[PDB]
Amino acid sequence: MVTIRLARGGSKKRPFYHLTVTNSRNARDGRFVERIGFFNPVATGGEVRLSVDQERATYWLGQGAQPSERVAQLLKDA
Amino acid sequence: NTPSAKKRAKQAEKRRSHNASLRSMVRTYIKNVVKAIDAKDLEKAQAAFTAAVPVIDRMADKGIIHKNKAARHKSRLSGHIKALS
Amino acid sequence: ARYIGPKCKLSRREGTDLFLKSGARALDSKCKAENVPGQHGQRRGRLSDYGLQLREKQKVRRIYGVLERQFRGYYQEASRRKGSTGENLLQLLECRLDNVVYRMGFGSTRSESRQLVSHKAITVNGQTVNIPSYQVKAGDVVAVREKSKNQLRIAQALELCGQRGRVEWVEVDLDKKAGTFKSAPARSDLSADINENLIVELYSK
Amino acid sequence: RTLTGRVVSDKMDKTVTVLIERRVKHPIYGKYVKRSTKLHAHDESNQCRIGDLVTIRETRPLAKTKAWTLVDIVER
Amino acid sequence: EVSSYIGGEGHNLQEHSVVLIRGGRVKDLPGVRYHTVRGSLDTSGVKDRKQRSKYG
RNA sequence: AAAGAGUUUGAUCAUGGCUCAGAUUGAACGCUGGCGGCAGGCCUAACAAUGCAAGUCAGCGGAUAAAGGGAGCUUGCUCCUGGAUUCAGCGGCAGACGGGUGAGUAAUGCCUAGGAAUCUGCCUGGUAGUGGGGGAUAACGUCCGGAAACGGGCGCUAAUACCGCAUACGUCCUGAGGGAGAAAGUGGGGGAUCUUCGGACCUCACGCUAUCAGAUGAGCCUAGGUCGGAUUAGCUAGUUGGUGGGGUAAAGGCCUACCAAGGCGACGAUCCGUAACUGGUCUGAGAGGAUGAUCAGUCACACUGGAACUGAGACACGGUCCAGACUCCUACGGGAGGCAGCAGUGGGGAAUAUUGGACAAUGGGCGAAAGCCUGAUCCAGCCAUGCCGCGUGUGUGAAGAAGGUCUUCGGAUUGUAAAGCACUUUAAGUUGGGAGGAAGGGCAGUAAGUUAAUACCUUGCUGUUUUGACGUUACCAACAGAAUAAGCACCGGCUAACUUCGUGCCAGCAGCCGCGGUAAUACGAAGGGUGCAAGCGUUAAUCGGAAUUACUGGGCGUAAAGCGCGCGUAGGUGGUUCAGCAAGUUGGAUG
Repeated sequence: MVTIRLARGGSKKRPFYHLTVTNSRNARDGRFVERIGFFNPVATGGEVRLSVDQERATYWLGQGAQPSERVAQLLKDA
Repeated sequence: NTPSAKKRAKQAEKRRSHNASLRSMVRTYIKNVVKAIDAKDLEKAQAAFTAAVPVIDRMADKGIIHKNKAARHKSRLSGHIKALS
Repeated sequence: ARYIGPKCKLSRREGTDLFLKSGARALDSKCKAENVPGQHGQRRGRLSDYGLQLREKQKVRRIYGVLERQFRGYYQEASRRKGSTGENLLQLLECRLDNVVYRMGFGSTRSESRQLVSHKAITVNGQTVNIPSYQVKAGDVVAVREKSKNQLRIAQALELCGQRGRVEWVEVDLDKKAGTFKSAPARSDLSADINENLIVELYSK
Repeated sequence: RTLTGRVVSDKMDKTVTVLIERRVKHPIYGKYVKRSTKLHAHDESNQCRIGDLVTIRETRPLAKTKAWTLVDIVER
Repeated sequence: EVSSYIGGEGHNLQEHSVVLIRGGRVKDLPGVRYHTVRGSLDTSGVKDRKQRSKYG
């Protein structure tokens, strides 16, 4: 399935995610098709929590891409 | 050496035995058309080609051969039967 | 890391004060000073360039208390920022948090302004910073946390604000013991015993 | 969409061989050198001659080592 | 099969020892290129102005 | 959004080498033992003990023969209205991904640009369907061989397993007219009827079939680029083209049969050595030079070699078969195995870690979901291996204590120091408090839009209650007492740092110049300190300085360097004018 899921950037105990659109057969840290915007669970003042770029997420949900379960519960933040 | 891989090797032989039958039955239906094209029997060319085309297609739908392999035989064999004129 | 140990034996070398002492007075009387550190420093010769380039790097580096790991990185953030790296080297050493506790005057000298920020007594903007390398920005309060106020050598250190001369790029409310780093200095507000560009001369040999 | 070469062989049935000269700059010394490509094209009407200036376009591979075709003979 | 120098002030590498060698020529000795490092077998003496040495 | 020093001479200038200061590292090794964070960790050689891929009850058959309702005996007890609930051999799907390594590969592997003759499960839109039968077989029962593991003989039985028949435009072939080919159920609910409204029937969901377009993935082709060697110059015979056939998802000498005699090569074919490639990395002022650990894209391999099967996809790392080498179990009958997964071993070596924790997060795999898996991962161990930060109380005063001295016998030397403190106690210690990594999940109410029967069931939002963190806490706050933390290399030079005491061409030093043969600033030392510091030194390697391979940017009368001279093939280069052209050149745009 083409899927939309989170990729770990960041560092140890300070996670950072990317909302990649990948193959769902690739590894979760490499070989994506695009990156629609990030997600940051340890954001504080000045740092955004999500930048989720809804014109390309609309294209890929149009093309039949699957959000995972958290990316699905982060596009319900609109 | 895990019970899941012992099961796949065991049931790929059952499918190797089964699918060898259905591939073998396709080669012989194309022999009889080719032997009737070689031996110039136009009246037995259509006797075998009307036998073979239902068997080429019925096996290509269950995936024993490919549906482009199936169309390739029917296009080439019925191109030789029109060449018997 | 800090240089520790004997601070009488420091100031003979380069020549001046360098403000590394213990109480309420001045420079150079009770430690019988007229001479040189070394194996025999009773006859001299050849006070020229390279050894004075290396006096000039090592005079600054014993005032402020850096080692050469941090100090060479201060050369990096001079040559990265635009214009006048010799003054950029000194503004970076003056925005330093244990330097500003000295320049505010809440601390006695820098090596008890280093040890006063480190024991979590200085707040910057209502917090606790205990790194004596925290570069302060133009318009930060540098206050004192309210558990170290009644310990008297904080207040007993506030009197040579008037006797060392006014610094005149901070302001400091002595009632709450809370400064305000008003702006960075430029190279007319710093003492003239140093030769700022002779550290840039000590870089490529 | 088009390369243009001089025919340097005719000797194959239905196949012609062109040389396509290009002047590339040398990557370190900067001299503009001549640099050659010897392609095989498909003349199905079997009518290009050694010395012809021809135009070839790229097609699907017609033989092993033969994947260009004849477009149009420019001059002779 | 090389010749190494023993840079102590007196050693005990007794004819089948198991030295580590390292690079570095000794300018006086013609045709040696290596030093026996001092501390995979033996170090002894006073040295006091150390490595590679012993430790009072 | 670019610095040079040292060294050929009695001195000189020049040519030229060596040596050095510099930055780096997957580093080793010598010296010590404070911390934190974030990283990184078999570069060498292979053989391996012992512990990680499996989920779905929607297919039978076992087990339970619910507690319940009884009955008989009477709360011991078996059969039951009913018979629960929960657990494994078929089957779908996954195992082709994730994870490891870099042996092979000098080229279509990789990079860059483009192409056309194709396949692609799951996913997303469409379009048309899912009608009716049949024969087996595994479990199981049984027997035989075997000590067992395990094989191999009969007899039963099921399905979404398998096979015919039926139908089919939007598919295949013929492209004339025509011929050709699918599928499977299950689950939740249901008012009217056919009856044992078991079922049919309606309707939902998950499926299944045909197909078209997409998305993803893959396969193919072309051109250019891609190490050193000519002390490798010729290589090729399906070789190179053509046609006929075959084969492939698909183009194709991919194969084949014949015709033809071509194809590649001094712009380096062939052979030989070496080597996964790239983004990058390291140096550099740039040009370049060196290199491909970590991280990422591609490739190859999975003990060594050959092969295929199954599948949408493999010629398959915890798949099959065969051959080989090796290893193991044996009751000699018969068998089994592959850490270049993770941890760990022995081994090699200068050198590189724990037989750890959890699926809590983010993936991935099956599932309708609950969930169940997962050495991916998230994390904890170990290690200065890097890098960054931090840690060892006073803006003073002779009391110039000693101990360490020389007489400069007063002086220099510890030279605006202490043992007193009014002393700030974080970092480590103990204690107390406390976030964030948590989105979701059961439930039981509600609204909604399917639906025909908004009946119901399910689905999507909603508020209620309940619940799940491996790290186990970061962080904050108290109390104890200065208490628990300094070393390493140099000191003749050019390092604008520099007495002596032993030793005397010995012992020894040294990167170069060189030192040492009786006062030693060069060797080995308490009179006493310049670095830079949880480091510090020396080995190795890499580029730099090197204008010392010079494209930027060098030389050849005498320092190295003009063939002994011609003539000439390729090549390189070419006077002048008008025109055209538009490959180099140049400008802009687009990808």
